[PDB]
Amino acid sequence: GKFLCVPNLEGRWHVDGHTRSEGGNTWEGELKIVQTWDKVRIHLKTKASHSDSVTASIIYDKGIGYQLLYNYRNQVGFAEFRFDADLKSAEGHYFNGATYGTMTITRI
Amino acid sequence: GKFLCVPNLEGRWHVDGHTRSEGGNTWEGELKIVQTWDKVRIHLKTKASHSDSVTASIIYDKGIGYQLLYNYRNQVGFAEFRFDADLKSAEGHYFNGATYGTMTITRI
Repeated sequence: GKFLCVPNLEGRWHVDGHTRSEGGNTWEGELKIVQTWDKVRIHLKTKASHSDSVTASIIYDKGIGYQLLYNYRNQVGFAEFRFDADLKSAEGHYFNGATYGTMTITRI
Repeated sequence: GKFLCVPNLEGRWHVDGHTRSEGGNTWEGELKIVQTWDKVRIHLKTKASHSDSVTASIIYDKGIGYQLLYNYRNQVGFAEFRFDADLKSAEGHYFNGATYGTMTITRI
């Protein structure tokens, strides 16, 4: 490519979560993304636990937008986010092997 | 910024050089730029010497284009390049403290 380019995902994000697996409920949390070029670290804080990402990848899809894929360790799951074009929000889901659910994040 | 972006300067470049200090002459060489995001290493090979960069910085100026500034050690000088918009060539100069001159590079 002519330019080496990554979306700027750094900062704090509010999390609206919904556990979709049985007995699951709505929840809230706060995401902290720390980024050095294409290397991203994701910390999620809820009332009930913390998690930090283990490995994360930023990917691009034409017509869809940028996506962040990562595994994480709860106090080992998988999560992914698809960012809107303005990088101010994202919709995502997670799977912890069995719990799974969705998340909406809004940049703070 | 919304995007973390650096010009892709990686590859081999042909060097047309001109020493402008007294008794200076035309010369030729080959440049190798190795790049990890905004960290750049520049190796110049001529018939008479090698040099490797010590510290290098990519900078952007609106209306001028991207520039590469670095110091280097000959077998300690300063050099800078202003790339054309398509990143296929650049014009530059160097100062070794006293020799100084110009360089044109074309991407291979």
